[PDB]
Amino acid sequence: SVALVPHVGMGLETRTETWMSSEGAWKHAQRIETWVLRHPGFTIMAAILAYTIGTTYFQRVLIFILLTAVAP
Amino acid sequence: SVALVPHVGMGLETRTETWMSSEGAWKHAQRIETWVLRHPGFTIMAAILAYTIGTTYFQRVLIFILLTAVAPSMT
Amino acid sequence: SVALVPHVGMGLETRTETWMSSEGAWKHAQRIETWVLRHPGFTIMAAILAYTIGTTYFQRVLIFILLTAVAPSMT
Amino acid sequence: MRCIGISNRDFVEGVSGGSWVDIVLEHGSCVTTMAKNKPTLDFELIKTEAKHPATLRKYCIEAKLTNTTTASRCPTQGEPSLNEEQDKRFVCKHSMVDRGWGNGCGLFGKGGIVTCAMFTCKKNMEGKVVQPENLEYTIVITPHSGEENAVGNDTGKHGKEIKVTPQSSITEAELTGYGTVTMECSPRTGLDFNEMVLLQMENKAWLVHRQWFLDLPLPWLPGADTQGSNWIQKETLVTFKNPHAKKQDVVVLGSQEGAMHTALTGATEIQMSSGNLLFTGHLKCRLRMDKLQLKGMSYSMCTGKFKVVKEIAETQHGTIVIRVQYEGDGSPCKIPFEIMDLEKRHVLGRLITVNPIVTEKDSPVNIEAEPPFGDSYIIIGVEPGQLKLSWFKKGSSIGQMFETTMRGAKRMAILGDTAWDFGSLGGVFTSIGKALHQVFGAIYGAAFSGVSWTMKILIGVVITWIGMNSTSLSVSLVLVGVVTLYLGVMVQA
Amino acid sequence: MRCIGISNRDFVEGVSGGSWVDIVLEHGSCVTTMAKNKPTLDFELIKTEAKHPATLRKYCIEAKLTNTTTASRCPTQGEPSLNEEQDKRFVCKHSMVDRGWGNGCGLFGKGGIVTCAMFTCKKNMEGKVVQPENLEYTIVITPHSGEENAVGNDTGKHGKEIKVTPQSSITEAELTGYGTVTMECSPRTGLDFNEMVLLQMENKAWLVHRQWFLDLPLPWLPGADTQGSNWIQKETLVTFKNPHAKKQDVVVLGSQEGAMHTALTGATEIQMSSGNLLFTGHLKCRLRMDKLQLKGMSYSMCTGKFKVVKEIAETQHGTIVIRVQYEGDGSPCKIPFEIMDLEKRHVLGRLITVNPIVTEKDSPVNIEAEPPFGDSYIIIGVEPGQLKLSWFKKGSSIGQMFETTMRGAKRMAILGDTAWDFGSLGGVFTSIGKALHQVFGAIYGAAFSGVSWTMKILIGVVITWIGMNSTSLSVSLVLVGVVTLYLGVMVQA
Amino acid sequence: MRCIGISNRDFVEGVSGGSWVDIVLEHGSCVTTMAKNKPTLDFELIKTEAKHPATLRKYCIEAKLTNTTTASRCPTQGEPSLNEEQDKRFVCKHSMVDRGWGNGCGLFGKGGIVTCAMFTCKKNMEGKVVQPENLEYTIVITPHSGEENAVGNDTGKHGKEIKVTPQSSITEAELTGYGTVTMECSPRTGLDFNEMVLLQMENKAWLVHRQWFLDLPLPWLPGADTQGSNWIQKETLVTFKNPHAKKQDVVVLGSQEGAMHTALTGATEIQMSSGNLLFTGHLKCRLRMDKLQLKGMSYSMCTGKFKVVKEIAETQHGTIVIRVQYEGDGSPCKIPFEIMDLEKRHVLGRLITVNPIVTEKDSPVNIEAEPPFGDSYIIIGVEPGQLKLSWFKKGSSIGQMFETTMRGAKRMAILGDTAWDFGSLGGVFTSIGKALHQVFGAIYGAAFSGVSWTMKILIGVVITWIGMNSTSLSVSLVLVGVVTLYLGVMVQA
Ligand SMILES: *[C@@H]1O[C@H](CO)[C@@H](O)[C@H](O)[C@H]1NC(C)=O
Ligand SMILES: *[C@@H]1O[C@H](CO)[C@@H](O)[C@H](O)[C@H]1NC(C)=O
Ligand SMILES: *[C@@H]1O[C@H](CO)[C@@H](O)[C@H](O)[C@H]1NC(C)=O
Ligand SMILES: *[C@@H]1O[C@H](CO)[C@@H](O)[C@H](O)[C@H]1NC(C)=O
Ligand SMILES: *[C@@H]1O[C@H](CO)[C@@H](O)[C@H](O)[C@H]1NC(C)=O
Ligand SMILES: *[C@@H]1O[C@H](CO)[C@@H](O)[C@H](O)[C@H]1NC(C)=O
Repeated sequence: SVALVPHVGMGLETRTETWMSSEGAWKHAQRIETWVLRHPGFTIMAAILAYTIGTTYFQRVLIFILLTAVAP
Repeated sequence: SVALVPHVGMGLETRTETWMSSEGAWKHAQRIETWVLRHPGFTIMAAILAYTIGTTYFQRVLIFILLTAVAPSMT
Repeated sequence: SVALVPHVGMGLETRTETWMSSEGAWKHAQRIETWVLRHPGFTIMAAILAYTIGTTYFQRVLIFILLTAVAPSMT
Repeated sequence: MRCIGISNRDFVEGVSGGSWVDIVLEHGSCVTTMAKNKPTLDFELIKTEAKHPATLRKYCIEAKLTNTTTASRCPTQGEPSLNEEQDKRFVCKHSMVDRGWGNGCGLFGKGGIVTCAMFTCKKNMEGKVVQPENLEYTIVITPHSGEENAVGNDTGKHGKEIKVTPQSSITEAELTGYGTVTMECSPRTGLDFNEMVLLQMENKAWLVHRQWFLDLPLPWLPGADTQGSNWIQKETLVTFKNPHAKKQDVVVLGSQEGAMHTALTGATEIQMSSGNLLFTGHLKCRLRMDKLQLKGMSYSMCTGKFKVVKEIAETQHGTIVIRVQYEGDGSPCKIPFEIMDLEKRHVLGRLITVNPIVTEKDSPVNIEAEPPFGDSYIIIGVEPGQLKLSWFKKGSSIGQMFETTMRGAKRMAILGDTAWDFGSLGGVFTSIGKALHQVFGAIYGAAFSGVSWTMKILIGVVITWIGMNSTSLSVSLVLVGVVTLYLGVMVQA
Repeated sequence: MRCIGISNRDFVEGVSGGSWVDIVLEHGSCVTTMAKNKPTLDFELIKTEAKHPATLRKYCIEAKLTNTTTASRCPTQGEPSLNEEQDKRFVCKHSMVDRGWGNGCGLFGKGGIVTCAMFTCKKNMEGKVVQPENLEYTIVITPHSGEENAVGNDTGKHGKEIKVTPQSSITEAELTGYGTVTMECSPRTGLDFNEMVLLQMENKAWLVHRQWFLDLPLPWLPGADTQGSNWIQKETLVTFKNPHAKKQDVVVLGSQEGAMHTALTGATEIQMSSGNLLFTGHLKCRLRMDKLQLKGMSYSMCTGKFKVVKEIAETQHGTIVIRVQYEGDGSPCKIPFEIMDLEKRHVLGRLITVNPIVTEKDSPVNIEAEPPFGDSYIIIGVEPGQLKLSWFKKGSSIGQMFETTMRGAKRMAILGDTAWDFGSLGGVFTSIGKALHQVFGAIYGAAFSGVSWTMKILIGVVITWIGMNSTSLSVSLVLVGVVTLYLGVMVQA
Repeated sequence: MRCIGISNRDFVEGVSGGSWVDIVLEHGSCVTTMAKNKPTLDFELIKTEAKHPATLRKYCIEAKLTNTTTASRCPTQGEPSLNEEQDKRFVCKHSMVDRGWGNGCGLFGKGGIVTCAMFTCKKNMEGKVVQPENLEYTIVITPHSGEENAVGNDTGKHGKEIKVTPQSSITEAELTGYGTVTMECSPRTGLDFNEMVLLQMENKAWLVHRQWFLDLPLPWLPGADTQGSNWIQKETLVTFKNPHAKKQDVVVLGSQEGAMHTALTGATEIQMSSGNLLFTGHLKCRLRMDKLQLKGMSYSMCTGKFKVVKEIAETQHGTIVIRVQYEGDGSPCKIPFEIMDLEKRHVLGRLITVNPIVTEKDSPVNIEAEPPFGDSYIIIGVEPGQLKLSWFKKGSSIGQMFETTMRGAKRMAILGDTAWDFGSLGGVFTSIGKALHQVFGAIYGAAFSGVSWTMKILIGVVITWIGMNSTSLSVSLVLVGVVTLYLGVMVQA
């Protein structure tokens, strides 16, 4: 789908409002939220894995966030 | 978009071939590979950050793969 | 209710007497007073908890006063 | 002479090199201004009119429900649908009810139910906003003319009414016999009407904080709305009951008018019935005495006798008023009037009604004066028949100093940093006090916005206790706590 | 013989003491059942039908905006109002635009603007739900009759068709010459249709997860709706634009049909045009063979000569089909048939077409048999005139056991716990294996729900690595990661 | 006076020694320039036009399939071939299908199957490219003439429009009464149209990155293609289905218009219906004021009375505008206008409309001025009848320095290193600053290309955290960290 390769991060943005800017700002943050609420099992498995792999708490939280963001 | 929430991982899969089984198989990995081939400078930075954050080589490679995968998906 | 959000503390007060200034003056004090007399059990539990949470009698008295004031207000 | 009798009265004395003095006129207060060779004047802000108000928002305080409809849906089959859900006039709620074979459903479980009713406002309240350039302040300027029916007379045409607007800094009034009074006032800094709403319920009106008004949990329409029916947050005025998961009913809540009267507690009531009339707030004004002259200075002193027709009476501020009638010839003439000791050696008190004159023989004259504390004698006329009237003033300079310090502290509580302009001649210790007050006032206003007086008292005691148990920090916090406690004691809510 | 030619073919051998066996019939698959002295039978689930679907929700995928109106409001004077905001057929939005003298506004600043357009669906898709009691499965039961046109023949009336509905646990079929086959199937435990939606878009249809369907970001109507115009979350299909805070516009988004196809990626396409027909999923059945009988069990042996009329052909599962014709006398008779070693000493191969018979002399007979690996002799008829046919079978028993292990693993990857029912004779180890699969599968399903196959591969590598660097935990994590890795390679998406 | 009312209004003060100033004009923004002896000019870039566009490629967004044709082979015979596999009008795919005796085959096994279908685009989107040389920028220059209808007026002919092309990029505008202004613009350095595509879908258009446009996963034709029979990558818009390895079919995917709208998220919409009009992007220009002159500078000051015909109004940038009308004689004359304290001792604010004049007695004059923070008095005319208008300005100088800092930060975010040109007078610090920003802009603009704002926030926090944990390297990474966190908060996508 073309929808999976949006026109984001292209360095053509001006002060002019872009096409679906207000909509598409949080759509990925709302999508991940809907998914975590629908699939807590993975988020629980993602926490245990992020705890085990990461040594420091920064690594753990970073691995957890990345895992949770890749999964949906 | 609905295309952002595809019917993958729902537990309804039978032995029958699903709707776009061929395309829904390697599209994401091809999208990641096309993205890295268009943005090598982020991949260098993600590699640099993974190496810095990870204390072990397993963590670093895991942080690198996730950062590289996350970035074209977060768009 | 709107009655829960009075126009109090808004920084528009003049020397002119406000709408229910005499009325509104001691309503909250009289309201807390009646509540302690109708619910003395909670005030004891508040006193016990205040003595336990606070290390100094200033901490203990403050926690008791705040806990006694919050109880008929969260209602 | 219109100030004489007002408890909230202030005596401003002296002008600057430029012959001006800053004053703050409050509603319900009054200022008497004095200067060495100038007539005494009385100033009262008597009316603040807001003109051309725009409706910011209407709020429904009493509604009714009609046309109640409901629709159910079998379990697992989704949501029920009512056509009324499309019309926003209708308030609607989705709930769940037990469905089964007895309810005409083929499945058992929670099925969706929707109830809708037509919402109609019966009574609403409107909040109007005015622009600061559409304010008109009315000030009455009353000279101490000594006129027979002038003392405390607010129902007569004794003074000159002037209209202060933002359309002109300089307001000028002709005082017949006293030249011209010039006032440059500050109408754009009396109240911040860009932050205020003129709230009109049934027959009453209040001046309310705009953000408080915009947070009122009631159904509303925009001030732009003309249809009167597309009410926002209608569910604030209705309840849906599904008590036993059998049936969903909707009922309207009662009139919130009394509940709104409770919400308006710390607000100041105004008049919006026949024009937006405000009798609250203050106006800062610079008074220019350049063109003020005493009246009747070219008269000779009166020679005949005077008789007291209204006995000496003390005001609440330690001045005295007396009404005398001239019995002699030569009117118009100047009344001989001094306040002396028993030996008539030392002059002890000054005139408030400076240069009192008889304009007509049969017209008695009211004279205000400030006697010293203790024994004084009011010498009226000359011999023969000179009146000599003993007066005793209770109190002392120490008690008057403390009462002055409490009146000034009370003025700072009400006016904030604007109090520094009240009798200001322009000193640098008034400029520094005002700028420092603006700084501590902004930090205090941000820290205590929204809290009641009992919370100010609590925090004041807590801050004082912190300071008391802390040397430099101890004094700086005990002081903040004491001022916080004073302001918690003085604030009306 | 209908199974012969299908690559997804299973052989279920033997029944329980009660002469039953459990089978799971999948769409696109086929099961061949064999038991001692019972006829061989072929079972195919060829049709699943859903009847009487209720509409759960319509989604708009292509809309049209008309009647675009806009209204403004000067700054500080609140919200603009359009009459259309009361109608929910209108999608509206409040934004801010710059205002000033050039815009007919006495004030400068951000003023409120509202744009409303009427939303109208052009194309929608419907989600339908069906009750499990309204399912009907069609099974075709074809015996191994050896009939000339029966090998892999899915068109003719060689097999018996039976309907499996929840309205009767027992389905019986009279197979002419074979007695009666009794099947007790589980039409409620195939696809869980209470968790599923039959999604019909333009001319295609998909079986989808019900909760996924209820989370689709499109404008929707409840299935109960009749007006067709009160769309929920129309904003998902429109976009308002305020490019420079000068003017607000609204435009409908394009048709989302193509995006829905991308969304439908991992779902199974079904038919909904003329009847709700599903050709996916499985049916667990208990096959009862007690009333089955070998056809021509009471025939004497053929003594005449046979001729091969279609040369031996190997199927994908290592069996061989040959067609022969009897030339002798005494029809109907039983064909002598044996697979022997090269010495003609041991019988090495089992028949699949058990008790092959000649019914009419000039009607050739198809005989499926399973030879051993290596060389063997297919012996047909008696001497003299016996046919001695050489056959080599590539492979080995070791390779077959590995391929049986993978088919078993793949059946578990698809059926889950139901895979333990597949050739089940009610044994105690199979009920234990099923129960442990149900608890491990429930836990595994909660932890990997929603993730794609690439994520399962990543997680499998991660978990296997945490076990390889770990203890009993080291064999647990390596087992869990390896099964996870295998399931990521096996799952379609 | 056109700039008055725009929220994206910038004030550039001061010319260089060469009497020039560098400005950047953004669509939707506007620049007000003023130097000591020069008239105040408003500059707005109101139109970018791209001329003579060439189609780069057409992408197909909606196709139909026709003429489906299949060919099969028996197993072991390799892949079948259709004639249509060499016809580029057809999309084809090879699969495997079970064969056997029931399928007309002598062997059993996977036979090759090929399905082809003719591809016909129904709807396409066109991506055009413009050469940088065919750009035409329109700039309107409005002097602060005080003319009555000019405040925020864009629907009039108050200003002079200049056209700027890469060929004639230096042009002069004769401002009637105000001399001549020269603009030396650099239209090749604002937007790089060699890297951009003017993407036209059905009735909407977007400016999009060229490499992203060529990476679109849709069927495409080269721009020269006129027949539509050679669509590249038709497989992106179709799917072949072989559900049960039994039969292959091909279906066209649905319309991709709504998926393309999603794909166009962070792109800027343009207009490609009445010519290729862009209302986005910027133009960097060198403004030459050498031949500028203040109008009516030889006039004497007005001595008559003025009246306010439109009340003082504050703009969003802390300036005020007022419309006065002259009532005296001696037109044309200079308007006496000052912003002073209450005693008129100090001059507190300045004019924006420098040298305000009365051209005709009855034509009102608009005057913009910048008052100080707090109280100030707008003094208009000379006594007798002198206008004295109180004005209060909320805010402070400290908060203004924060707003100016944020407005500069946001400009660097939008314009990158071009922001160093915005009010440049050609200093060494500006050149050094711009050169460093070009280098850090290259290292940053490569590391963050293709990344969303959330990924910028995450990386910004990660980078900041590494800096807070490891002093030379620590301050560097916290700076990169906090600049990355700022750019993630500021970017639109
Ligand atoms: C409401 O009910 C009245 C009858 O009481 C009926 O006449 C009217 O048409 C109804 N209106 C709506 C909008 O249903
Ligand atoms: C107030 O002045 C008016 C005007 O002369 C007079 O009629 C009235 O009696 C006076 N009232 C008092 C109380 O002096
Ligand atoms: C929409 O526009 C059409 C065009 O004439 C008009 O007939 C119709 O009444 C409009 N609809 C509404 C709800 O105003
Ligand atoms: C399938 O069986 C039917 C029924 O007799 C027959 O007509 C047809 O020829 C058979 N087809 C094949 C391929 O054997
Ligand atoms: C497609 O089918 C139509 C109708 O049968 C036919 O006229 C046309 O020639 C076909 N085109 C091709 C390329 O086969
Ligand atoms: C803008 O200028 C034109 C030209 O004179 C005038 O007709 C129009 O009324 C002006 N508009 C405003 C809003 O001042």
